[PDB]
Amino acid sequence: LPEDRSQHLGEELQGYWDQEVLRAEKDAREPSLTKAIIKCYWKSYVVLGIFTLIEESTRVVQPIILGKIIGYFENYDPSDSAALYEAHGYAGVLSACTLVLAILHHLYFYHVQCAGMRLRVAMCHMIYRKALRLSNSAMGKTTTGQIVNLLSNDVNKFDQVTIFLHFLWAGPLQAIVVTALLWMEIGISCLAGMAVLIILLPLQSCIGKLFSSLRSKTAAFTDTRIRTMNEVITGIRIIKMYAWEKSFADLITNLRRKEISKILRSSYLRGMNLASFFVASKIIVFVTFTTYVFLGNVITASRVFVAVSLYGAVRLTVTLFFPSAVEKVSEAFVSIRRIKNFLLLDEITQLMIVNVQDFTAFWDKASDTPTLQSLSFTVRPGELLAVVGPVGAGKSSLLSAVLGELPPNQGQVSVHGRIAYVSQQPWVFSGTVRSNILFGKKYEKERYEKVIKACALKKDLQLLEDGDLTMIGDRGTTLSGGQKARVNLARAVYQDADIYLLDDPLSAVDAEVSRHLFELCICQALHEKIRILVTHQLQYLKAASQILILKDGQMVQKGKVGFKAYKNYFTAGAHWFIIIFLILVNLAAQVSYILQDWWLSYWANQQSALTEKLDLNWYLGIYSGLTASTVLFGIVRSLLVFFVLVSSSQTLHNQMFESILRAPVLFFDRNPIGRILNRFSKDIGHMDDLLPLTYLDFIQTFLQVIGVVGVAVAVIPWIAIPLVPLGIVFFVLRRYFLETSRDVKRLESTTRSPVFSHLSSSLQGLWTIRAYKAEQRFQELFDSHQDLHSEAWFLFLTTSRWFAVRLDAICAVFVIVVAFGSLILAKTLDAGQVGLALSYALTLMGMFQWCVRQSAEVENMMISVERVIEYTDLEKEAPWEYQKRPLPSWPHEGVIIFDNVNFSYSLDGPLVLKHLTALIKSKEKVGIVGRTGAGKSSLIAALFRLSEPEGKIWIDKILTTEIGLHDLRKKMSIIPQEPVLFTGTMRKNLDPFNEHSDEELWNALEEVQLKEAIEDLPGKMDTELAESGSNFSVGQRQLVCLARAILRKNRILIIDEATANVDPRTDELIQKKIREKFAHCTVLTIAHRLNTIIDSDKIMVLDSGRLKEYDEPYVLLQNRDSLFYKMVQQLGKAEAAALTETAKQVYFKRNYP
Repeated sequence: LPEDRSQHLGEELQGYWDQEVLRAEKDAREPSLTKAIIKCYWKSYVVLGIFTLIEESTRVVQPIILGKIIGYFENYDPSDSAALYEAHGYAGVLSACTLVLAILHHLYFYHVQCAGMRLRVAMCHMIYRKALRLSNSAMGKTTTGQIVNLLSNDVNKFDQVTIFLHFLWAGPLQAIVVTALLWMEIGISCLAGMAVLIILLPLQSCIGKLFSSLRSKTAAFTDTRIRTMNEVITGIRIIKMYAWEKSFADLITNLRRKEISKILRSSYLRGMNLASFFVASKIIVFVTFTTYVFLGNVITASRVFVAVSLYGAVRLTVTLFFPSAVEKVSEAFVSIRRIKNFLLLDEITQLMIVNVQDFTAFWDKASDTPTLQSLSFTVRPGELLAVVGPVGAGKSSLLSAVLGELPPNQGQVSVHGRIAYVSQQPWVFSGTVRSNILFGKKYEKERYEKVIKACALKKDLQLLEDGDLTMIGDRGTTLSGGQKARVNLARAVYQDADIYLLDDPLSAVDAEVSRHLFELCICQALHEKIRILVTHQLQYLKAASQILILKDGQMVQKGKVGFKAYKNYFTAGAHWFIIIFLILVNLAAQVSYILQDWWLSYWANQQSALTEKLDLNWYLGIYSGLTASTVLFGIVRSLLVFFVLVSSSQTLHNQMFESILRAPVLFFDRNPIGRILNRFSKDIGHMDDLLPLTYLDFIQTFLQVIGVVGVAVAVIPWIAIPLVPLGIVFFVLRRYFLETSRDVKRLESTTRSPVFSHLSSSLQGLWTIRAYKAEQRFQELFDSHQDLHSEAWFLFLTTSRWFAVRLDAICAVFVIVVAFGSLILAKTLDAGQVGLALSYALTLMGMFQWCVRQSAEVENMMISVERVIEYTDLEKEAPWEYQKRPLPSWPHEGVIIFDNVNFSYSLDGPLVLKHLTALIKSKEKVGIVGRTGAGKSSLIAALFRLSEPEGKIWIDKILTTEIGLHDLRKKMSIIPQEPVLFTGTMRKNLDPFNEHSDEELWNALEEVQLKEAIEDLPGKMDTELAESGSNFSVGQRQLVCLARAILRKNRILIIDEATANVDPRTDELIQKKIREKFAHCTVLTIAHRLNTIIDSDKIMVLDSGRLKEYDEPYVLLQNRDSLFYKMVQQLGKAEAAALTETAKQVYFKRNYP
């Protein structure tokens, strides 16, 4: 609608803000953004205030009308037909009050949401209007992320605050009025219930502090676990090969033990919070009527149940809404105060020939020296002025000065003509690349085509699939530098400006293209224009008409889930005895809750049957028992639900973690790291923190809903007949709304993000959009994004409002049926039972809506539980230990036989190794050779059985398929291509089983010469490492890998060649260490750098997944037809000469031996 469009709706508030700023200047005081908001929207907040006044009046009138209805029974007389009509009258008014609430909520729900959205949309538009105008100083104080959080976080307070604001007055006032009326019903006793009721607000706030502290404390463990988990998932392939999987299992379980320990305490503490809301009503009424009866008053159905109903009105608003209003309105003023600051940062103050007069400028007046100094120059159309000099000499600052970004400290600049600007860092924004080029000038294909050829983009329009109608991201990330660079030139040309300011734009493209762009675009096409070019191409400099040389700024020259998921989530937590006990505690909580109120109804009726008097020791004693049992089972329920469901989130995490460890490497390939870790972070996070509270709050409310209906059916059993249609209506209605609502809910969630991405993109482009005088066109584009989301949000509002109004309608009908159903059956039932029925029915509205709401949220979050469940079901690698276990001394010799070995990463995948059949003799040194990308390392995956091979692999005649995976994996030793240091201690990275002597560790660390860094580390070997060990170089990590291999003494060594990540001066040193140490080992090495293997005893060549050659390297090189000879020959003549020399020497010596 025209009144809610972003442009119009914000523009008025910008008007009010300017007027407040003008007033504040005249008043010589600071401007207040709150006063600007209030003056703009007070006409809306006043009508919202009236609705709260009316709503709270009817919510207080309802109890007093209920008193009149019950009064019909306390003096019942079947002859008084007049009294029957009068009782029907109040039942009529009670009915109206319930529908008036249903209508007021129906109107109030709409206007409050609109009142909030209007303020949000208006503020966003002002925030953007300001962002386009910030002086370059202010970009130094703020950051794009800090500004974007104004839209993402801080403005999103306001459309919450508009809900609660009027409770800051309606809450206090309603407490007074409800206290005043309770003084009518009860007298002084009302102060007892109110004393408790106010004491709840300090207690609930205090609990909030303990929870916040515990919540803050636990976060450290969570982050510790997730980081450990992330390095686990990332490292899993290497973790598996070292068989360190036991270590991380111990580590994570320790971290998870501690974290759930904190989560249990925090969750119990929060269970006391929800328990309070449950029992609060029952204690308030206990203390009130206990004091009332000690003061000598008799209990009678009218006064008791009118009072009970009045506490229901004030209790919820004083304990729930008003504390929420003080919190959220406080967050409003924090946010408003923050936005007031942003709106008040320094603003740029902009006012054919170009002329410059002798000028000095500071990017910061806090600088001791200028950034441009004494500069004066002039240029006019038909010239090219170059700007030349060192990096940081001021070259780009000159262009900013002609553009007007840098204001003068002295001297002045003046120009006439349209400016064009091209930044050395290109910028491109969400749109078609044609749009990025047209920039919103009128399209002319006939000349645009000339630009597209003139800017040589036509070639790249062949690579763009949709050509120039391919969309480009808001940060250009899908384009390459040379493309987005060429895109900026294409934009600049089409704007067909008069003054071209070019910040070294062509260096992004090759010289031939650059000079093609220079010659056609810069020299010929701009020639009718002013041209100012920073460039380092001296061929262009000499083609320039004149040159300015800069130094130090001075002139040098002017030259849904199924039930099974639910069953699992509870059953996983505890034995079914506790869960059955959980059900009973739940029911016992609710039944004792209702029975407390039934006891007042029973106590009333017994009193009515009556000097003689009732024995308080019986009635008031049992009453105290029913309150106590309500309190006990309310607390126990709360704690016990959190126990079972948090206990379950422990068990499901551990089943999932063991699954992931046991999951084959295929799993970590097919699912990227972040998607796995998302389970352990978001989904486990929901299961621990959010989901158990939501279950507890649902079950708490739901049983009261069933409680309200059950009491009404218990007292007036024919109400069962009116209910069964109403339940079918409810059930059908719920399903239909949940089917259609979920789609519009997502739509609102997606249309929001374009608002923030536009602000982000425009801030990055801030000079170019403002250089092109495009500020207001970008405001139009933001309004387009802004009031696109407004359409989606309105459809969500009306969809939700359509459900809510008729959810209240069936709730209103319920009160009608009880109200008149009581009177139609009046002869059969007695005052206390009507009060019990009606005082409960009056509470159904609100709790019923929240019940349905929380129902949806439970079903929603159960999606995350379902996602962990599947990760408990992942297929597993074969057992870590088979029934057979190898001899304790095996492997004796490390004779490895490949026989028909056939391997694939997946059974459904290609066979990357086939018929692979080779003997590796004990202590034999064998190199593995294969073309890059041949899958050469697939041999490693087969030997460590990361996927089960077909055929037979034997080690000392033990069939590696027929032994436990940890037995096989531990006893070989592997040096990986990329090193990994885990953020344990240095000792952990070397010896996580903690079984090696420290003397061995120091020997290893000496043998790799890394000990110096470990002596530099303060804790010695107990030193903590950095994140990923980043304190060590990538080379030093590879030194550790040697250390690990040195420590893990085994007959069999494998190397994956990438030791050139050590600097050559130490790469070669560890390469020698490998030679010197592992002479005791059978050694395999797979390499690209054939020089590294070349001294092997044999080389295996696998260019295509077959063992094409397996022979002495010299004999291979003597075979001039060998692939290895051809490969070294493909390295080159001197390479082969060097390689053949090495092979000849070692072959001769071994033959001369």
